[PDB]
Amino acid sequence: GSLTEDGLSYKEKFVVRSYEVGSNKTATVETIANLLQEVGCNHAQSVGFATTTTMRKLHLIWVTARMHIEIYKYPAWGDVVEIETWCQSEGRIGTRRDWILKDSVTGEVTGRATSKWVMMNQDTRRLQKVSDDVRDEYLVFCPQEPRLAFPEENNRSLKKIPKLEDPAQYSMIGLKPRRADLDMNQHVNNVTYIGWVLESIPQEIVDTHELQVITLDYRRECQQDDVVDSLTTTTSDSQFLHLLRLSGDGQEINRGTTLWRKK
Amino acid sequence: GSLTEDGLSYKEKFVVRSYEVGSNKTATVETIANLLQEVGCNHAQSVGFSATTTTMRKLHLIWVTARMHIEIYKYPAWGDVVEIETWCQSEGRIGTRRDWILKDSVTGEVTGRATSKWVMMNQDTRRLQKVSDDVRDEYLVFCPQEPRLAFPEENNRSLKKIPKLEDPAQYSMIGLKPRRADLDMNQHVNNVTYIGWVLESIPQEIVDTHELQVITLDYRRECQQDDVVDSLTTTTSNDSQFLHLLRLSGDGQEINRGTTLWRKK
Ligand SMILES: O=C(O)c1ccc(O)c(Cl)c1
Ligand SMILES: O=C(O)c1ccc(O)c(Cl)c1
Repeated sequence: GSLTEDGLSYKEKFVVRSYEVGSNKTATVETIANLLQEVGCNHAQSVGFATTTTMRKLHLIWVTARMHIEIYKYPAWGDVVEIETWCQSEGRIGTRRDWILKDSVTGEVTGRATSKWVMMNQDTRRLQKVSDDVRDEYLVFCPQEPRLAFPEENNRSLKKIPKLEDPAQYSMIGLKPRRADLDMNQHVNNVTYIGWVLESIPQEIVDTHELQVITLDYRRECQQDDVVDSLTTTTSDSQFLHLLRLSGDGQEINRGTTLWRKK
Repeated sequence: GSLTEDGLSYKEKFVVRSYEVGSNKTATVETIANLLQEVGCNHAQSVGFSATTTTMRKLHLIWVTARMHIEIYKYPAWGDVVEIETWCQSEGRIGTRRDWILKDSVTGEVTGRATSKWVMMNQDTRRLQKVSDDVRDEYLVFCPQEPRLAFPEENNRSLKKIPKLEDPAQYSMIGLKPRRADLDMNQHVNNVTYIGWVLESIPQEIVDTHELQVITLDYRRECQQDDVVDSLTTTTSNDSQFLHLLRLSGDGQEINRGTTLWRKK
């Protein structure tokens, strides 16, 4: 992959692997989400990083608060997918990363994504909010005019997600992270939560529908010693409301929505 | 990737990804095992397959892994390019063998090697059967004629007999369940998932002070989506060696047995 001519975005091509595809011989949403993280990490490396010099000094990190993915066409096993990604300042509230997924052969948009990231202290886990010093540092790597993957005035990526009420229609209890679910820093990586949400979707919807939209809120991180319950209720195309909480006390870790289209 | 000049082996290069590396900033053994199956599947596609021969598809027969043996001298770091060469070999009526050689693309040095035993089984009845002549003639044209072993040595680890772990186990990991991400396109539990399940019962202190050098795994029975697995480990030893057992949480039906060798960092 490489930075585009202007140096304000990054593009990478990915050949879809045999083990990255699901039952319908196309890339899973867990595979797409890994590719979005991979192209994001590579964009950061190519511009000198995801923390800045004064972020390392204050022990500050960027953490995902929201992830929103919309897939029109999943790439098949063997196909080449092109992903373009860019960052954008969103005032002192945080930062945004956006993605555009394309078929490398036809040049057609097959998917798009957006994510909200906020600043927190690595040690106390407290939201410190963006400062002017840590704004000019990476503003030089972002387009100045707004560049939104989801431009539309009041789109799905900015919708308020409510809290699922008990009893849930569907559930998947006792979900636990394994060593393969952790990153190089030993934290549960964000893709694991997406798979945990989708575990409570009934197999009949998985077999007759394809996932088109997924919005996820990140409230709290799951530790290696924590256990997760995945809850789902139909609210309708088929639409679901999702909740991830700790098996024990019921502490919320995530909430979300999924939209599914008939095959 | 592509077939080599003689058409008897296949090579592919892989750039190591950010999410494919562990705490050590190097590719996990679960990542290496995925890359070995990826290069194996691509070798099969380049020689006219979609694993099964024309005769195997007629009889509802498939190839299934009976044993996997991996030896890693140096794990590739995040961003490095790894070259993998793979080839198949007939073993008479017993089955086939798939071997791998892993190299650093920059230095050209061998950083790992692997071997695997595969037997023929009826897809429907799950009954093992010896390789017939019509099947053996169809794939021998894609395999080297002279023996080409990834592990040539006269007393190599890939052919060692693995015993059954006795209760009580020293270490354990209870309630392991496969998720939808752990299944392949045919809805079967992915072979790599068993490797991760074995390594779940390794204590965190060995993971932090040692690196995995060798892993031999036997496949006795496949785990279903509705099955629950218990992972058991006992130390049997400068190097640390373990005996592994995977069994169904309920009745205690064996699914796998193995050994791991770990060297100090
Ligand atoms: O194989 C599939 O279609 C598949 C894979 C993963 C997962 O999250 C779901 Cl809901 C389906
Ligand atoms: O991150 C690691 O070190 C790691 C990852 C997977 C795995 O199974 C083991 Cl034992 C260790």
